[PDB]
Amino acid sequence: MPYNLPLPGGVVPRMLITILGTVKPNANRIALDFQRGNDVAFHFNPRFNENNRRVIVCNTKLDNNWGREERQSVFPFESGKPFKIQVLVEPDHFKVAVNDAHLLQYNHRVKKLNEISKLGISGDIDLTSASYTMI
Repeated sequence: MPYNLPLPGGVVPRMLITILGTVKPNANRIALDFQRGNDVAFHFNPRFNENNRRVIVCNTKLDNNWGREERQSVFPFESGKPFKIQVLVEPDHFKVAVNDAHLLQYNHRVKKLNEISKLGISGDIDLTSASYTMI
């Protein structure tokens, strides 16, 4: 359920990425994957139903293996509703806000941000736009 947003020059501090769209009806998941070669530097994964609980799972994949998951229960998404995801890149973490409200922070595990060349956007959503700017 994939679209790739190329990031020429890679990820860099002050980069602000915005993803606008609408969650599909009866959604099961959404996923944003910042990729560095074969690795996934930052996986942002809202799960609409994990054992009857909503949860946002964040993680990193190195050497074909997922690491320690960071889980957040605050879940602002809703099936059939429009959403806005903003990811602000800082030197020490990815700062994520949904619908103009801070949601979570993910400390960098993959350190060479310049090598993170693209953001994969997938899941049960109708993607309107994916873009970025420098603040």
